[PDB]
Amino acid sequence: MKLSIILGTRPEIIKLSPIIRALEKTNIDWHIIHTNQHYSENMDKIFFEELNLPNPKYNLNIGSGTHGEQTGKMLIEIEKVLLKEKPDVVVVQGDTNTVLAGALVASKLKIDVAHVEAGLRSFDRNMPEEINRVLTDHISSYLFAPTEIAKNNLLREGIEENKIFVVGNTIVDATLQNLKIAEKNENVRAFFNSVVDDYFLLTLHRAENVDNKERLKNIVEGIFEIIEIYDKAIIFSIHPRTKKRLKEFNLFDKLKSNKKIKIIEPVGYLEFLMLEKNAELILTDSGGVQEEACILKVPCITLRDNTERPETVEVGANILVGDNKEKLIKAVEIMLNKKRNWKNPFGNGKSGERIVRILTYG
Amino acid sequence: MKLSIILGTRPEIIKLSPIIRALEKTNIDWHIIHTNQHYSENMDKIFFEELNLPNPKYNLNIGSGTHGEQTGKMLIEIEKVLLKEKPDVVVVQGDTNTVLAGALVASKLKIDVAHVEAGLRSFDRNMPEEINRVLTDHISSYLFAPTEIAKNNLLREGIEENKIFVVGNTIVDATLQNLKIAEKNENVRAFFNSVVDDYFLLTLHRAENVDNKERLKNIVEGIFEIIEIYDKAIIFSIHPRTKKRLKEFNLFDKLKSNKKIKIIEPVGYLEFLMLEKNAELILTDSGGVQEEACILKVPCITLRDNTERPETVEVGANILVGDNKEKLIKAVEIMLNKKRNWKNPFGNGKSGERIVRILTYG
Ligand SMILES: CC(=O)N[C@H]1[C@@H](OP(=O)(O)OP(=O)(O)OC[C@H]2O[C@@H](n3ccc(=O)[nH]c3=O)[C@H](O)[C@@H]2O)O[C@H](CO)[C@@H](O)[C@@H]1O
Ligand SMILES: CC(=O)N[C@H]1[C@@H](OP(=O)(O)OP(=O)(O)OC[C@H]2O[C@@H](n3ccc(=O)[nH]c3=O)[C@H](O)[C@@H]2O)O[C@H](CO)[C@@H](O)[C@@H]1O
Ligand SMILES: O=c1ccn([C@@H]2O[C@H](COP(=O)(O)OP(=O)(O)O)[C@@H](O)[C@H]2O)c(=O)[nH]1
Ligand SMILES: O=c1ccn([C@@H]2O[C@H](COP(=O)(O)OP(=O)(O)O)[C@@H](O)[C@H]2O)c(=O)[nH]1
Repeated sequence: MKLSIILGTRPEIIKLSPIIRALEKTNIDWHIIHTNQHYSENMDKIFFEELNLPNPKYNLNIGSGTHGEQTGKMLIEIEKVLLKEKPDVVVVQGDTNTVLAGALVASKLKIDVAHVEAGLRSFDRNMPEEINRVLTDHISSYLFAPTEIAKNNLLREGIEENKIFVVGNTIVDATLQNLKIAEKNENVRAFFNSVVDDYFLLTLHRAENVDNKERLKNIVEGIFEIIEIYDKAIIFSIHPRTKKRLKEFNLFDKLKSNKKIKIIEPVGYLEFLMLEKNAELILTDSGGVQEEACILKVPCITLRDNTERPETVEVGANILVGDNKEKLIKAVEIMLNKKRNWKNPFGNGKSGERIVRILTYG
Repeated sequence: MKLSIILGTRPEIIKLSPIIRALEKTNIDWHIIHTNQHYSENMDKIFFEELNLPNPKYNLNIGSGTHGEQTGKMLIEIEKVLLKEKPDVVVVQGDTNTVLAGALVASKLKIDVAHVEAGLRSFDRNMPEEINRVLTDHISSYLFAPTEIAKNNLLREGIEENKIFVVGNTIVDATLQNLKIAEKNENVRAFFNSVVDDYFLLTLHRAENVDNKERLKNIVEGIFEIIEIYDKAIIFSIHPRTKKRLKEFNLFDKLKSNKKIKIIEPVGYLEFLMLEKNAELILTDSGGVQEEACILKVPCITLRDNTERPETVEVGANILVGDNKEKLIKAVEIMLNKKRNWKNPFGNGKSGERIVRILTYG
């Protein structure tokens, strides 16, 4: 009858864009509820613009806070909307606090929850993302798993097979809908040329990496060392959480002092795809960037002790180095010489359309 | 270092009482956070009094509301307390919204959660209690399962065996600590004699039974019919949710008009144990009452389509009849002739002490 998409953050907007593209080709009555978990223009507005997405019908203006504060406000405010609008399906993507809050509200209202990117596991169930995803999976009526590994994760937790659909990851659709747009846009090319030929691309924002000063210090030390050993320039797109933490721990001024590191504010998706595509290698703790690196055939080094997309490591596209600078140094050598051929485990880029078809039929 | 018990409702207070008794015999620094989900004196204060429990250190005064509103306020307010007090273990009992909120706050703060009465499943994961219990189990560090069935439920959902302890149900301790107290107290005996020799005892409050008018009507019809067929008096302890719904659906005046039904306001635990012990049979949709009926060797008829304590049906103590008056009529005949011998699957009444020992050692 009626579908509500609930989203809050940069990666959700990007990964829901192919679902929105598919919904636009149907007669389905649907709208977006934005929690405004993310609110800075370069974390939010820019994606609605570049991805040609409609304005949310509801903006809850929750923003930042501690987990209980933020999630609690979300339960209160999302419920007010769902009690009024009464959709019969709620769609949430991924593993943010917005996802959990949307699913929890819907489940108690007896509204079917469709979870896009279901079944991913790092088995670091101490991570807030792992908590969010596990809990959401257990109250979902449709579990859209990106891979057979994810499906098997769900089966091992006793979830009924008829709820699970292996549809690929919508990030393939997004990277495939937008890379050629980025490549053929003169403004995007001009941005790229203003910022950049040999470089490593870095993003870092996991709570467990940037909220912990000695882990953050270790990673910064590691980056300084990569630069000296390999004589490589680094382009660092800096998440606002990470900027705040770097300043809190007095590490920010040391990065800006390093003339081989170019620090840039968060950029739009088209701009970022260009930075990824052209990087000699990608260093990250982002979930989506691990996937994009794999899709774009650019070697990835993941600054985490584990990942919830192990298929990237399994196919040879990615290597985990955590906090450890020696592991990081060795990984750079390995990946610098790595042939950029590997399988893509995440599907053929029509996941959004498949998800909408499944929800249409039920 | 420090333990926080978080509770909100009548059944939690009763089932946590043996844990409190055990904690009092130790040097552990512990206190109670009360969400005040329940607040009426006969749902709350009376249990703190009769069970000789200390005043909560914190009262959050959340009270009633819809699920998102109530749970959301709980996340906000519980987090404020836990950020200040910083316990290293949080104990929650059962499956109420208070349990889920406490566990969710603690999990994101990286505080170990101990779940008392873990692993129970009705597999009606559309029930709010089933949602609460499943989600809580998946973020718990200690899972205190009452039976091997419950342990197996947890294992089937992929939970690590080293987190699971089959300790029995603390309701055995409570029924065993308090029945002899009730029996030897003159005021309790006087209450019993004022209210009551042959009767059936009824309680009914599941959301799915009392919020749904035609289900509630069906059950009331069923009770009227039992009375006529078996010529039996009914004592009905009426939960405040149920009173509100009966009046909303214009069924309350019909019950009060039935001279074979004695409607009583909710009573204290000592008083209720006496009513249970002396009933010819018990009719209920309560979780705790199903257990107590089994423990007290009084036949039980459960007005639900399923139960999360199937061991009571398995040992012959209980039968499910749902909404169906014909099933109810047949069940009364069966249970009226049932020999009051069966196994007790819920342990030997020292679960509270075992739980505290486990938390002490880790
Ligand atoms: C618990 C949770 O849901 N975490 C998600 C959140 O992390 P993220 O780190 O963004 O978590 P928050 O939404 O809590 O924001 C953290 C901090 O970043 C700053 N801030 C955030 C948003 C903004 O528009 N402007 C701003 O300045 C604030 O200082 C804020 O306190 O989004 C990430 C995407 O980028 C996801 O990978 C994370 O899974
Ligand atoms: C979702 C949830 O956590 N449900 C639990 C809650 O149900 P319960 O039915 O009590 O659920 P609520 O706490 O939401 O209260 C429901 C209604 O009962 C009335 N009311 C409630 C409490 C009170 O002290 N006074 C009062 O009058 C109010 O009208 C209120 O709106 O407690 C029961 C114990 O009895 C448990 O079996 C349920 O699992
Ligand atoms: O300056 C940037 C950095 C990242 N991204 C995109 O952000 C997404 C990933 O989001 P994020 O790293 O914030 O979160 P995570 O995937 O770890 O949840 C990917 O699709 C990136 O292409 C972007 O558009 N601009
Ligand atoms: O008038 C009453 C009715 C019940 N109880 C006790 O309430 C507990 C069960 O709580 P409830 O039925 O409200 O909730 P549930 O067990 O279904 O969560 C049992 O221990 C009962 O003995 C009580 O003390 N007085």
